[PDB]
Amino acid sequence: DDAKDVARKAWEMGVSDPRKIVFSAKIGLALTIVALLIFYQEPNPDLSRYSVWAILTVVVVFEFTIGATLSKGFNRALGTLSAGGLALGMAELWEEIFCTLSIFCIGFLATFMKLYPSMKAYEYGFRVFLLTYCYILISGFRTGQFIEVAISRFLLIALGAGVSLGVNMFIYPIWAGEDLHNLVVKNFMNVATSLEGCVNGYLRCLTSQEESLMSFAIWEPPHGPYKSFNYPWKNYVKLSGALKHCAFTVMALHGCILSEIQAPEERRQVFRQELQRVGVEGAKLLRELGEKVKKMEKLGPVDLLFEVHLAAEELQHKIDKKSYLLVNYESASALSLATFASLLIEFVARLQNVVDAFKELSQKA
Amino acid sequence: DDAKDVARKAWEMGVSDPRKIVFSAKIGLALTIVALLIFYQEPNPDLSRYSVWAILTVVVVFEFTIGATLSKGFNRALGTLSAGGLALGMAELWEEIFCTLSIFCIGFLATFMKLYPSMKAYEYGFRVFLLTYCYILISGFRTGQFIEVAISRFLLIALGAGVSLGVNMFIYPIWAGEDLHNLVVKNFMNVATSLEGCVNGYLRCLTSQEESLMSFAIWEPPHGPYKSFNYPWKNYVKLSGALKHCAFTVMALHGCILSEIQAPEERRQVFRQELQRVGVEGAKLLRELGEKVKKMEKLGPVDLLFEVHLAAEELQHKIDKKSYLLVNYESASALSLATFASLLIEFVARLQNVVDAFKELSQKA
Ligand SMILES: CCCCCCCCCCCC(=O)OC[C@H](COP(=O)([O-])O)OC(=O)CCCCCCCCCCC
Ligand SMILES: CCCCCCCCCCCC(=O)OC[C@H](COP(=O)([O-])O)OC(=O)CCCCCCCCCCC
Repeated sequence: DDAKDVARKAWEMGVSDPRKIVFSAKIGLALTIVALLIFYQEPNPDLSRYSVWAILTVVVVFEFTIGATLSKGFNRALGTLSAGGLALGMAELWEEIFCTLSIFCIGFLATFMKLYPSMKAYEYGFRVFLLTYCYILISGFRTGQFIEVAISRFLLIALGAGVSLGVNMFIYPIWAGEDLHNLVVKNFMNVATSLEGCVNGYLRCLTSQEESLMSFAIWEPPHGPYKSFNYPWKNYVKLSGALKHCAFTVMALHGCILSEIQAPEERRQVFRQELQRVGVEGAKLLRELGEKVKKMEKLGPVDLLFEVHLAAEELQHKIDKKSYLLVNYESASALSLATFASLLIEFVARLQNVVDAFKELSQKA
Repeated sequence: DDAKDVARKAWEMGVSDPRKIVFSAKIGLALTIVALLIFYQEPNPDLSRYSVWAILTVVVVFEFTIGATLSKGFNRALGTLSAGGLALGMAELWEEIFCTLSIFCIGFLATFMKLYPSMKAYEYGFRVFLLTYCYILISGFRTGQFIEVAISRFLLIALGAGVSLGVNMFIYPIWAGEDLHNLVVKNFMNVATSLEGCVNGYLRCLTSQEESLMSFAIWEPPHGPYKSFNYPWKNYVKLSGALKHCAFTVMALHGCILSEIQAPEERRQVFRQELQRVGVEGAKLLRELGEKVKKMEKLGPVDLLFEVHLAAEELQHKIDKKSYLLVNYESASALSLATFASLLIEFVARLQNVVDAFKELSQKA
């Protein structure tokens, strides 16, 4: 019952988003290739009980997006070497006291530098730095059994990363650039539906996830339609804030939807028809820009503000001749409708920055 | 230069927040005790090159808050056993094909169940389940060298967790309940400062982080002032949303601060004095509730709405006799001030739910 229903919902999510099955199958295939290689090409126990670092490196350095693998791994690459670099300094350097004090001070400094301000996301390298240094110190005591146990833990962790890179980079690439288009376009549609729902309701009564993907996207090679290196992936994040202004405005509109001083609807149903036209014509420019961005038409947004500007102006010179319903429990309701409509003209006025911010991007791209 | 300045800023942050130094020192002490114990009580190499699981368990199962350690570890506890539980089923169970198909299907199902909906936070147990099963399968091939290499990797990982629990639970406990008070009180003050800044500006011209802590807090024992088990840690999160309503309102106020249709200030400086009194008297009830929550006075919020209600009503019957500035480029500005003031009365009206939601909590506590 519950299991079947959950599986069904997951199935619709998977067919809607086919990346889930592909990514899971890719991880499965990488684990199978590593296990098969170990169990076939090494039946001779030169080393067959200390290779659990290959499975671990495969399961840890493999992520959803290609930019993630390349850029996040490079953080781990310098992170492992930095701890190793100081390790050689403190391996050659009466012995046990120095060992303990070093292993305590280095951990202290690493932890303090990892709990600092806005890097609470650049943190895997510091865990790497702690673990590498602790690993070297818990085992390097001998200098006779050093290399034999040390390189048997580096070669196998390197030839798990090689495969986890090749398989991920040459089977269904999940390029971070495309997901940026998917996020920047879905925003337009969902905001448009939000405005439509906002305006429909008074008459009905009887950049964290967008700039992180930019950091990933600066490392992925020019795929197909992204022509040259250093593609201007700086204006996709600047268009998002331009829309986020209007997102705040429509959020205020919804806060007006669910207010506690709502108007006496019989009174509101006098100025009741022009709002719908303003909303309908405002949704159109917002859907058309999304359509322009999705296929990336290099023809330009030529003067789309016309209909919405005319609608806004006609709304402006309609609130004014019929201003008898807005001014003089009872008094508070009157100004509410004025606050109600005064936001929408602000939406149209703010809609202009979006057009400029997309015209500059369509030229810079 | 840069290093000294960064260190200084970190020093002020640390003296302001002494938990950073304490937590880092505690991790350092745990690493030192583990390393000292290994290097002193085991100079005899029964096993001294395979205990790197003690250092790892210490560095991974140790977190900031006590509730984190106990509850997150329990997720790991059943996570490791669940994979181990099926492992015995698929160890007794012609051999290699079954091995590969099992290690692929189990990984597939675990990954799919980990990339599901709103658990993107309950995910460490699934990594644990993958790693345990892969570990067992990459090594259990022998059944003669099984136990010797297996228990030498369980005893040491258990007696790193024992110390990482004891040290964290009996040296400067960082109880999750107290941080809930700190977050629920800081909110009142910062929102009050936000309102004060909002109202000061038109005349100046010439629950993700609160409900997660609740889940942690349900596992920590009754410390001191929290009397009995099953303390009502359900109303601290319900008061936060009651304040979040007004947070949305003041966010709309700030959106009005930075609008593009701002009023011609010479015109606004006519109805200019009562807003300041309304804001000042509204900040007071908002600071006093924070003071009531901070020390948790069991005396009750007895009729604090009086001053703010009177201020709101006097504002109401002031917009109305002077309504000549609000109605009839020029027309749009007029209704702006009406939207301006119509929000504030909504703030006072919404302020009532907060008092009820805190009166019920002060009785239930
Ligand atoms: C060159 C490019 C490398 C690209 C990526 C290579 C590694 C990627 C790191 C991903 C996670 C990882 O491998 O862990 C580092 C391990 C210890 O971690 P764990 O296995 O305990 O989780 O620590 C170790 O593997 C031990 C190795 C320490 C010896 C390595 C340095 C030897 C001297 C190098 C100087 C050039
Ligand atoms: C009992 C309460 C325990 C409380 C916590 C104990 C462990 C806490 C887990 C924290 C992380 C951890 O230990 O990793 C699990 C390891 C493999 O992980 P890693 O060392 O590769 O990172 O996997 C292993 O350690 C291998 C152990 C597998 C044998 C354990 C099960 C044996 C049969 C148990 C049945 C009762």
